[PDB]
Amino acid sequence: GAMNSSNYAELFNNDIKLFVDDTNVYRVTVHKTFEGNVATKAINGCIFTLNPKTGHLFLKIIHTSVWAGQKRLSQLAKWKTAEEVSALVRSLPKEEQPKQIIVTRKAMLDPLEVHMLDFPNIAIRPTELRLPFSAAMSIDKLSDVVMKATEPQMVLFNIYDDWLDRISSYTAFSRLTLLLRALKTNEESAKMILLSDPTITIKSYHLWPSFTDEQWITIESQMRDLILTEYGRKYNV
Amino acid sequence: MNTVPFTSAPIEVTIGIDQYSFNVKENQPFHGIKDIPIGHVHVIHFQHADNSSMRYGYWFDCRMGNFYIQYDPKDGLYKMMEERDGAKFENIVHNFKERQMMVSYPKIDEDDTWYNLTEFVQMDKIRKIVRKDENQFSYVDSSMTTVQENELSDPAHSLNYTVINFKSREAIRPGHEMEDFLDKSYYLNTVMLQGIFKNSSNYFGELQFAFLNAMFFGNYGSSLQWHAMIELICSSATVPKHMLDKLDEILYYQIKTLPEQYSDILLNERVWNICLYSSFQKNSLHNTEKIMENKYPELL
Ligand SMILES: COC(=O)[C@@H]1NCCc2cc(O)ccc21
Ligand SMILES: COC(=O)[C@@H]1NCCc2cc(O)ccc21
Repeated sequence: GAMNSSNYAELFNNDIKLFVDDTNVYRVTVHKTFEGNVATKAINGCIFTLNPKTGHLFLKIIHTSVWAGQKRLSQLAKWKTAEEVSALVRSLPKEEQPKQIIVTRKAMLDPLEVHMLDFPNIAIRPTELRLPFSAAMSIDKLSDVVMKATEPQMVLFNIYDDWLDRISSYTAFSRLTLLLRALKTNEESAKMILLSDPTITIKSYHLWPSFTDEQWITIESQMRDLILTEYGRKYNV
Repeated sequence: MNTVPFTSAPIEVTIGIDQYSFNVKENQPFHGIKDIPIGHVHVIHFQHADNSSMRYGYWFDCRMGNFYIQYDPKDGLYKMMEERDGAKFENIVHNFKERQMMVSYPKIDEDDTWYNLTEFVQMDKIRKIVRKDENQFSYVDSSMTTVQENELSDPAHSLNYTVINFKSREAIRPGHEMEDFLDKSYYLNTVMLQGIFKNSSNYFGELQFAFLNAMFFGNYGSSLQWHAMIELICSSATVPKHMLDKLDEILYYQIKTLPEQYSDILLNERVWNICLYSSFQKNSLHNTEKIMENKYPELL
């Protein structure tokens, strides 16, 4: 059924599973028209489909042309997400297909269930975890590929860089969610924490900086402090 | 006008005939029901006084044979049987009619209620939902499960209603996922009407039979079928105008007849609120909406 903190280790077992987050599929800027009405302008978006055990990220870039002449875009976006996740599953070899797909938002359940009727043995599940995957577009290299896209495109990343050489999947996911939560809460300060040190760099083939084990402990502590600091500012604590 | 005689009434029981009902005491000299209107199916139903768990009954048409009821003390129920000897049936009926041991089907002349509830219900279609081919009448009870219920257990005792499932490959054309899920017209018109039922009359007959079973026997599976068949029409953007107008009439009389005190267990709030206020057909069921709002405003 629903996925929560009681069954959290299930994410790192040997049953292939994917998280699907649709919060960056349909992205708009709101602006005034010449006549003083309000209009939206879409910008390119993306589906965030992540294997939390391996770090493999299937980033489907949603180019603004998919919305052209369509109505009810917020509704259509859920169905387009479902269509694309279904197409990804069909594209994978059988032994790579997931046994479970966990959607971050419950509004994705029916669209994905309906698109996956041909896969009755793939469980479609909600989660009670609040996961910060909306902040994926704060990762510079992910935002860059989305905004430069001129057509629909799938790009594959490992969102853990090379961390699984040194840490477990459970720990890698915890580091990822901490980084994304910090970027969601205060993007400027999070990026300052990650990139201000001039002796630390991001490898061409990575998303995050090349921190040593001890440097990651310091970074993780700084990210926790940021989150707590922002919580205090928010609630006046 | 036809007659269903009773050998005896050895156990105290509430007997229903269509929408009417009456109480018979243990060993009372009750010998059946006369003046049953020819031209309609009928249902004769039972709930034992000493065990209300016993709710069951028989659908029948007096045009298809002569039927009588006798208590079976081994199986503990009133059983319908068919009489093949016509002259005997008439002599036994006349004898009891002369001694005034029968209740009269109490139809008021102005009253079209039963016709309105059974307009599309035919015995031949009943006998395909309820499979017991050796009898011309059909037994139904409170606990019988539907085929769809059994997929989610004895198949011979099942209600073979047409399976309706909005999240099934039958309902959703590959490549038309959003279209077919948000607008069920394909499923209603091509799959169900043109494909399975052949016409709206058969669809409405099953809808009406499901409602009657749910209301007379307190059968849960029937109630799920009745609501599903309503929701399928209401959730379709393209429905023939004659079907919408006829559905409004069908539901009006169903809601009118439902016992007020059973509304909590016979009406699904989600389905009715969706159908009356959110669906494509939210403005197409004026008579049903008006009676629902005046009679069961709490549900809404
Ligand atoms: C002498 O038998 C009976 O009176 C018996 N109970 C009345 C009802 C009935 C009807 C029938 O067609 C055949 C038998 C019966
Ligand atoms: C139409 O179904 C029924 O009448 C069924 N009879 C048993 C009691 C019962 C209770 C409920 O809360 C809901 C349904 C039922």
